[PDB]
Amino acid sequence: VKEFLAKAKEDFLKKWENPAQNTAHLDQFERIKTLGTGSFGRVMLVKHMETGNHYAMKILDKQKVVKLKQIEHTLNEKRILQAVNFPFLTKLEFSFKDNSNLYMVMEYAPGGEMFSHLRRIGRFSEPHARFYAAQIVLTFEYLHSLDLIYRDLKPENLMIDQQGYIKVTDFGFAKRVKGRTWTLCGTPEYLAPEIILSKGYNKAVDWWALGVLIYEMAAGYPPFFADQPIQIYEKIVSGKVRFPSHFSSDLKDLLRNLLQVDLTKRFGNLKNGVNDIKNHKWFATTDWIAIYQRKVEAPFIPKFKGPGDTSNFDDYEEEEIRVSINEKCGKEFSEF
Amino acid sequence: TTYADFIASGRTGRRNAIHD
Ligand SMILES: CNCc1ccc(-c2ncnc3[nH]cnc23)cc1
Repeated sequence: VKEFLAKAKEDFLKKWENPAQNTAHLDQFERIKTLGTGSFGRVMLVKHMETGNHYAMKILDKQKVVKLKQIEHTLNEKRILQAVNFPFLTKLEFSFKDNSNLYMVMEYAPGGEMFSHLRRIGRFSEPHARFYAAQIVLTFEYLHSLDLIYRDLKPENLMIDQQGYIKVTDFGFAKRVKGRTWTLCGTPEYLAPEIILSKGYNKAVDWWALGVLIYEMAAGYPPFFADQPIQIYEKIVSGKVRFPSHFSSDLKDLLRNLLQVDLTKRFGNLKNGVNDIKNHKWFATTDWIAIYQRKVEAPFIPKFKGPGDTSNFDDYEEEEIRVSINEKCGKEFSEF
Repeated sequence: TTYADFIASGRTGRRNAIHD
């Protein structure tokens, strides 16, 4: 592992220090369908005409990014995603900008969001949840070794591919930081207590977030929920969580160590690092090398039907991609 | 049940990142 990560860091740093820029143009793609939309911008299925390859294209309105004060965060996302390469991450295949928008082109995962399948099916079995969890543990090990914090783990950001493996996407809050950081960001249900309490925090917030994800996957609902964020925050800082009776002893023990308010005891954050997690009894049946190699049989595989098939995604109102005749926010996004 | 309370809540749909 240490060896693999050493070389991964060398690979990453070359691209980190000399980012790829302006590697395609909008006219090289045929837009097909909107796969998601919100404050994060929009993500569309597109076809690259020269190859006929399908991709997911994230489109950000530069003016909207500025109003949301997400300039630096958006520059983080692009700079990080063009530099990484990992089986369970969506790296950038291309990026470019025009007068109005920023564009990031990534591998398309046709299986839909984990969120969709989790909600519909209700909950995942422990083996099913563990298969996904293993991929997140490996991804965080990778990211963290590059001094990257992800900061938005949730089912909504985990895409299922044709083989039933997952891709972490949306790096809008991801940041390369060696010390502590302070930004209040994330999704309410997944926020570590130290974020809520406005403390300086570190990569340990990703491991807390993993605890929330594993709980939600296995229970079908998150460990801290309420109708409004403030009441969710009250539950998170309180220091208490209940587990469904169907949770195995080993699962409960893993989650008590992930959802640990005390940073000196939170798994992932201790002296032995990620191995406290990898060597936990709940992961005893996990062949970590086989997960990484994608040789493990996925416990759920999505309906095939086609290469640019979108039936595993919800339907969103389709909005124009408008391009102003005037360049907006040129200085703000000069490095993009 | 906890499941029943979750399903009746306003937070079973896609959750947005926090702003400020
Ligand atoms: C909140 N979810 C919004 C959302 C939905 C689907 C994708 C997506 N789907 C498929 N393939 C991808 N590669 C990179 N991103 C994606 C991305 C974002």
